[PDB]
Amino acid sequence: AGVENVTELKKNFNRHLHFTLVKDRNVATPRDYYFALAHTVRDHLVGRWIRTQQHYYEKDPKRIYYLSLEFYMGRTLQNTMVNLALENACDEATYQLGLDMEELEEIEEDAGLGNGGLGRLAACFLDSMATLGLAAYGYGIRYEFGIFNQKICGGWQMEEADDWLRYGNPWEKARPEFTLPVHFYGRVEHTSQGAKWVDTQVVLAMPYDTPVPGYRNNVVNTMRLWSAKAPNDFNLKDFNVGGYIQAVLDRNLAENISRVLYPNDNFFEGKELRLKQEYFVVAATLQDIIRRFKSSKFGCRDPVRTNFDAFPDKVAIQLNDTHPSLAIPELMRVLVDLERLDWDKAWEVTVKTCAYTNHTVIPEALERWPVHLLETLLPRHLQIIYEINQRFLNRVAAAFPGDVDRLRRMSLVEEGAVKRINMAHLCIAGSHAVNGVARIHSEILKKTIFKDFYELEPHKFQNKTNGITPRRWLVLCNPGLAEIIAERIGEEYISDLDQLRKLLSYVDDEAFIRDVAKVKQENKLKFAAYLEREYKVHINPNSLFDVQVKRIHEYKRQLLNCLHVITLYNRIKKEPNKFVVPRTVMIGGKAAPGYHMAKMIIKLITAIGDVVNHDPVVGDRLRVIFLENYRVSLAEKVIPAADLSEQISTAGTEASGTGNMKFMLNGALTIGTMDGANVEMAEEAGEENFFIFGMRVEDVDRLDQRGYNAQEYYDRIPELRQIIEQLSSGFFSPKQPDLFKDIVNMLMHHDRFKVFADYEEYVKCQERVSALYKNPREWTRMVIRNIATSGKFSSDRTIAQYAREIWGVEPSRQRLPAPDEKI
Amino acid sequence: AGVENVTELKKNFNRHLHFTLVKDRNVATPRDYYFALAHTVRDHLVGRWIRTQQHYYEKDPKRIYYLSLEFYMGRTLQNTMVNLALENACDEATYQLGLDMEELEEIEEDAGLGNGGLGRLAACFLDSMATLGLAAYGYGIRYEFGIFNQKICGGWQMEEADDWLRYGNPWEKARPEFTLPVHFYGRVEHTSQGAKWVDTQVVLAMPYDTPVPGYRNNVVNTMRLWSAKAPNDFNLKDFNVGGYIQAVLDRNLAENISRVLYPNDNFFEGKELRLKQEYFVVAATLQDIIRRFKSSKFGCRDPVRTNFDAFPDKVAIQLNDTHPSLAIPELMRVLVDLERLDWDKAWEVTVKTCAYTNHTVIPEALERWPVHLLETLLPRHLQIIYEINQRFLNRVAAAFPGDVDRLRRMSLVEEGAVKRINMAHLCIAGSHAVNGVARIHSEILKKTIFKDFYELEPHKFQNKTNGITPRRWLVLCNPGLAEIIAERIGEEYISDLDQLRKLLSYVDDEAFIRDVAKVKQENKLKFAAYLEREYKVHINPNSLFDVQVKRIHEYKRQLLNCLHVITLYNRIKKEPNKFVVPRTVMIGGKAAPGYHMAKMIIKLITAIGDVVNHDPVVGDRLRVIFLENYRVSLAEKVIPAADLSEQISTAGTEASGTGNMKFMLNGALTIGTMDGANVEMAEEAGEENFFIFGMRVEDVDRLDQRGYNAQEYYDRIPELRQIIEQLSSGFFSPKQPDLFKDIVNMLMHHDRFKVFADYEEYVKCQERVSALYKNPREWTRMVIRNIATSGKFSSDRTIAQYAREIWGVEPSRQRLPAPDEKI
Ligand SMILES: *Cc1c(COP(=O)(O)O)cnc(C)c1O
Ligand SMILES: *Cc1c(COP(=O)(O)O)cnc(C)c1O
Repeated sequence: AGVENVTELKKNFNRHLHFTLVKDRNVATPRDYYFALAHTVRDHLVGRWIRTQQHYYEKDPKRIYYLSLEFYMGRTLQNTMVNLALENACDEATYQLGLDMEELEEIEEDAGLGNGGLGRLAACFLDSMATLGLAAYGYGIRYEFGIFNQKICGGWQMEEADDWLRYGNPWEKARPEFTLPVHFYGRVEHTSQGAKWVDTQVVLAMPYDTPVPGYRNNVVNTMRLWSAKAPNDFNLKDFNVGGYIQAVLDRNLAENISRVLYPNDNFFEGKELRLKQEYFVVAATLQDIIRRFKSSKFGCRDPVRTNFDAFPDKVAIQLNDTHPSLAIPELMRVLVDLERLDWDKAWEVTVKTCAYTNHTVIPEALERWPVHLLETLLPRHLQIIYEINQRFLNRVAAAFPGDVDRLRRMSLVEEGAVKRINMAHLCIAGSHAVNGVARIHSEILKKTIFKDFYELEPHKFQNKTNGITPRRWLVLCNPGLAEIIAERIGEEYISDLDQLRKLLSYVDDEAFIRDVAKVKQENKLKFAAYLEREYKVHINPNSLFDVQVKRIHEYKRQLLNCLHVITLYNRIKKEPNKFVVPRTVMIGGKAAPGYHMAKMIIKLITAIGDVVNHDPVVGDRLRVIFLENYRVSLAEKVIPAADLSEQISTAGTEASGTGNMKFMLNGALTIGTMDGANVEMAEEAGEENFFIFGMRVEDVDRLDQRGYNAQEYYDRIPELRQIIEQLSSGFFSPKQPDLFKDIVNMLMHHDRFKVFADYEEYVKCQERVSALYKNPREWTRMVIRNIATSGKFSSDRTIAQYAREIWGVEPSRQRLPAPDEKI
Repeated sequence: AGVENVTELKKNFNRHLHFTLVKDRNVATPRDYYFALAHTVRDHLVGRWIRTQQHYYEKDPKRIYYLSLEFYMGRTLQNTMVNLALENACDEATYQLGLDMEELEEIEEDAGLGNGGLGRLAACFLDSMATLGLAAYGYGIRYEFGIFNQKICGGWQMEEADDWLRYGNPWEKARPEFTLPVHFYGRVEHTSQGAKWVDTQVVLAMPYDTPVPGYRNNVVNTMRLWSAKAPNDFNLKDFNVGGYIQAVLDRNLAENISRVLYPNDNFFEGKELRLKQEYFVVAATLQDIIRRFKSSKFGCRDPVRTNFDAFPDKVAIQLNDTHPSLAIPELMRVLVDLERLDWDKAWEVTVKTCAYTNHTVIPEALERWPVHLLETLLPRHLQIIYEINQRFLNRVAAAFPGDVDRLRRMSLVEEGAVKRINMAHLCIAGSHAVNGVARIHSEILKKTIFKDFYELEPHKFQNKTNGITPRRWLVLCNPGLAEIIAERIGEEYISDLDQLRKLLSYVDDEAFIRDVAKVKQENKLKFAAYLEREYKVHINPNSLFDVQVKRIHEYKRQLLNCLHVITLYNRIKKEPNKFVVPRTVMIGGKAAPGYHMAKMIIKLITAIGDVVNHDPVVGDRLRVIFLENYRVSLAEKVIPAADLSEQISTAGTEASGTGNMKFMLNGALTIGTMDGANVEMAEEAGEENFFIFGMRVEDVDRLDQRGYNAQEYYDRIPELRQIIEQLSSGFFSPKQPDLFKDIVNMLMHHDRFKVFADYEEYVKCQERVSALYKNPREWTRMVIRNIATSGKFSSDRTIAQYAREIWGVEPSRQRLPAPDEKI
């Protein structure tokens, strides 16, 4: 609240219902009400957005361009209000108008533009870059369809189109006026001055901008996402008859480029359509960059010629994964072919400008494009690429004289009866810095897959542990919590998570301990109920909520959790009159369509729940639930409500993880392996304050050396063995005896993740979990140790690191002056 | 002007530049300026729009639904201001802000949703229906692409996509909340209660509303145009795998329905796509209608059951041409199949509700659908249709006992080795009224093509001469003129064109005569200049501007005009030192892609200009110009600037014409045949006050009886004969001797329009034109007689007639009370 402001907001809300929506109070739906509030908050954002940009114009700082094919933003309304601090007023304002804001918020559809970790990261970054006063821009694609809505039918995932712009998107701003052409196909003509790319087919890239407000600093940066539009004539040009009408219809072909996001996480699919997406983002983006460089305070900058030598002094391009790797030869192409810079000079520039982040070591996720694909779609780019390789291999050669295998190993070109380009090698070669996202990940990169690279240029490899935004991930989703903490230490911690440590002072503090546990129960009650309203639940609120939410994958080992769960059901069924800690096990996440195994997995979960939830001997005791359509908005409701976070990837598979960090801040204890960021988390909180288990990296490696035999486990562990037979015999699929005989085969003959090898220790560590939960006060003190020690995981420390060690910029906590415009 | 209002407008303009466009005065383009003004005017329109609708709700009048596949609206900004009377203020407001409004207006793209006459008519209607206080709604399709932009290249028409929504459309309002399903394909199952339409494929119809403000009466009606959207699941449903991604892409198929307008004028093309368009408009529309009937003050209307007997008392559906003819069986379908009404009862209803307007007698324009097309796409509709026929032919049978040919002649089903449905017969059978658009047209309908029908039910046939809106067509495009007239008789004539007659008093009135001729010259100067700016002109302002603007067609006889023009060039070239009235002959209009002849024609015009404009012996004297991309906005600039309107269709081909009427009001003298509305125009103004010529209907018929032989003309007229040889010999196509040997063939062996048969009289009447022009004062007095006598041609008289003799409603001149909302 605060009366004038409240007077204002009520006024504007009324103005947009009428004017903007063209609706009357006798006809508006909560949906209209939603949109009316959105447009009121949005106004509060314009002057600042305009000012920020104006500011960068004449202030001309180095700019950071964050290129990503994914921006997994979720809802924007709550988050803009938090950031603008309008939350209470909006609340009052809507109270008096009589509306239930929280009810309005649920009407907002998520902006589901990514698949999971990589895209959520990009979204946290932007908020961190904005909160830190950097002149940064996120560039992506405006997909008409984000990641699909996941439906569960008869136990199976059914995918339906995420029609996110149906009702409109109040936060973006079409910028048809800044549409630029993108070229595809054609042929090259090396002639006189040099090479020309001709008889190409053109697609227009049209930008849409979305504001990204920093935490109460009067800063609003931009997220520019391109939309594909077909040119107006070929699409009726050429000698080009064949139907006037059909030619008009044929525009689809072309606009198809930004139609939908490829729904694969940590999986590479060599489809032309994806490659066009990657080229399109990059080509349009680079023009914008160049445009901005040349027109800026250089706007004048008369005579070198037009200088690029200063390029790296004013621009940084960050490659989120190899997705946008084409930015490398695209920058060379332009500099060279269009700007007429000598290779040497341009390469230098490129290097100093580009930086690449690796997100995984899984071989199947790596991008290796068939050259036949490139040759065709981007002939000039393959030429450039061959060129880089040459020059690149001439450098190794010199360094490791005679080392003939190394040459073959580091080549960007994989000759092999399907000659491919390794996108990762192109990226290291063309960038001044390469970082892993977790120190362990970073260490393994340099010890293995990129060993050769490191040896050639140690100086290029860095580490930048990932983070999460305390705004969305604490303040927005768990206000009870932020509150109880604020009471104690106040608020400077929302933009300085580190101060959470002063929290160690209340571990032994009883009013504290009761608050912490109390907010935790409330969250729980709010989740249980939501469960019911929105579906059919009847979940046990005074049960340990054990949640595993992330994309479904073999490496994630939702299966091991599945094993845990049947064991539990099995012990119970064996000695049912015995008291055990009640638990509500929740698992959710999406599987890419066609990742047969991921689909099999979900079904298996549903299968267990079908059995477990209908056993009268089980009672209150065990509940298994598959959480349908997990995405940003769902994560905001379930995370704050959980007690135990399952982060159990086979050590060395999960590069960092971030769901990781979200649970730590909302007070859940973590059960996990020493993989990714869990290593650092445990590190910061103390190993006694985490439920660690299983093999470490060296362990895995030592087993692989031996050769892994699941038969041995099966053979040596009765419990495990019985689960098998039950999976195998139709225990969980009556109708269809052999339904899961597939997971069995895999578990038994080809489990690349050695599920069985960490089973015994996992079940054992889980008992320890249960033991601690029976002692409330003790479970809460530990949790306190987790919350207290989470500040290192804010995306603000992360961004501060990138800024300083790669971008060469300085974050500011400084507030843009910026109210507005009156006269 | 008017100071407070001006203060307001300036304020709001400023508000939207900032807030709505998110632009600053250091960055806005005239385009932004345009959009900022549009959004300010639009606000002035909402309360009235909301109020109007609210008013109809509780006032519950009979509603009129005008169904059309075309709504050729043009620009909306000027027209909303005229209607809201904000024109001066906006002018001031923009003055002081320093902008040149007129310059801003040119930025608005036309809403090119129709092809010519039929669609422009629908647009005039809405304005008339609104000005007359009727509770009327226009229903159509929101095409993403209207009629194509016409480019002329090397003398030929090149068509490019009319990408009208590129930059957005400020006047519409998406209504995603009122999307309804439309069904296609399926099969029928006759069972128990009756027939069911199953296993159909569904497309969603999403409405977009546009306000239609009446002339200063505080009334704003709605234009609702549907957009095709694909359902969210099949488009990923069924067992329906085959690519998750490809399934997503496949949504195009479906949204393809509203992608573009078919660019044929007075031409029927039996393409499935068009039929889907026709079904889609109708199905979505009917639901809205039914919805409105049942929910309205019947909202209560408890027990008959739900009564339809009152249906015709609350609804009128007007079929613009047979395009929407499916409304007939669609209404039966619902009433019958869904509402479970006995056929008899429903038929009765249908009849009393539907009315159909015929727009042409040309056989090639008539819709005759292959039943194989229907059987498939709309199986239940073909069943219904067969049913109507039966019952229908059982009525003739009874009436004309034994008359076996009549039966065959009136059948809705044309058996004939491609069995087709005659859309026109279905329409007469199912409607209580059928009207022609010109009394002559109306008389010929009943004398010929529908002779049988008339004989069966004389009472169904009417006449409703077309009209034009004096708002767009006088006030908006020729303010000088409206002014000079206003000075004399004031303004009640904008909504009572009839008062234009009091104008007879100044014929012999010299200050009048000078005004009239003066505004005419100004208009001329403004056109000539526009010519130059926008292109390359150098047109003779003190020349008789002879214009023929309409769609290119054989029946229109742009060729005869072409003949006129070469003759002139020929006489000149023969006795060049002889004085003649200088003339600038302008011809423009679009040809449907693939109407080879129409394309040939344009080229021929360009061809003549290539020759004529570069003959030094011609000089100032003759100028031939092809006006590229003629459409609503162009008509508004050229009509007011013309001196002679060419309305020269072979008598009996042009049903009415309306370009007809536009020229009469902007003071042009008319050269024409006694065809369509020219008959009535000449009638009202006096035959001595028109340049009439050629054969009348009876004449044509008498020649056809003889058998038409162009050789006879060629043989008997030297002038004509020489033109031939020149066309034939390469006179106008050096490079390509035989280019036009095609038009020649046609002219000579197969001219269905008997161009040659009206050549002599045409050239003769033209001399008379020239004679009068040499006497300014006399040309102006005549013109005065034309303007004075034009009131009958306002769309207001037209709409008043429809209202009273078909809709059974009463127009009102009564002003909605309606300012707004304060507190
Ligand atoms: C944070 C987040 C992720 C990443 O979770 P991990 O457990 O690191 O894989 C995936 N999806 C959503 C919706 C998220 O919020
Ligand atoms: C009025 C009008 C027409 C109809 O002109 P006719 O001469 O009756 O065929 C066609 N096109 C446009 C743009 C119009 O304004």
